[PDB]
Amino acid sequence: VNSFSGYLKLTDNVYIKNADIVEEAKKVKPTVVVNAANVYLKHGGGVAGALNKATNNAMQVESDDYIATNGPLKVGGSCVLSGHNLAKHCLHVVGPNVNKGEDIQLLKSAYENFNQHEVLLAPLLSAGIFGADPIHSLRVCVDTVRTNVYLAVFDKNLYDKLVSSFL
Ligand SMILES: Cc1c[nH]c2ncnc(NCC(C)(C)O)c12
Ligand SMILES: [Cl-]
Repeated sequence: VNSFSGYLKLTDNVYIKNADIVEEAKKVKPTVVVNAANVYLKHGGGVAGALNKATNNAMQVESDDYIATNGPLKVGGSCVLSGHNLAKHCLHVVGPNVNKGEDIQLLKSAYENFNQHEVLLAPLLSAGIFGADPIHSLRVCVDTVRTNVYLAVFDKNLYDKLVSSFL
């Protein structure tokens, strides 16, 4: 039993909710919140820009030190950093950004990072400003993640289509 509330159940392990991941994070304080990161950990917009704003830019400061030490992530890769005031940890996961021409096949690799954590709060990878079809992202999530994932979908209109079309 966990404190995630109001979710619709999709499969043995995936739950979905029309919700602002920022507001969900502050309420639940999950062990892991997933960020929709880029390889440079430049949290400018989309989910990343909003999460970073909620940390008063502490996420960006920590991220800049991470990159200065380690260099960029791989598309499909991840790193674990602090969750600041939002969660214990933030798993920064880089899905492909279609508006950069990145290969969509890497979306499965991106979701595989979730399997290293028993429970996560997350957005749909490569959705929003990364330019992938969220219906496809949800399908890859369900077919790749085996740990318990609670998906927050910000757009209510998008949320209803994912459910009604869900196979
Ligand atoms: C931008 C944002 C802020 N808080 C969020 N919580 C969940 N999903 C999000 N992004 C979804 C999409 C499809 C617009 O990228 C967000
Ligand atoms: Cl977005």
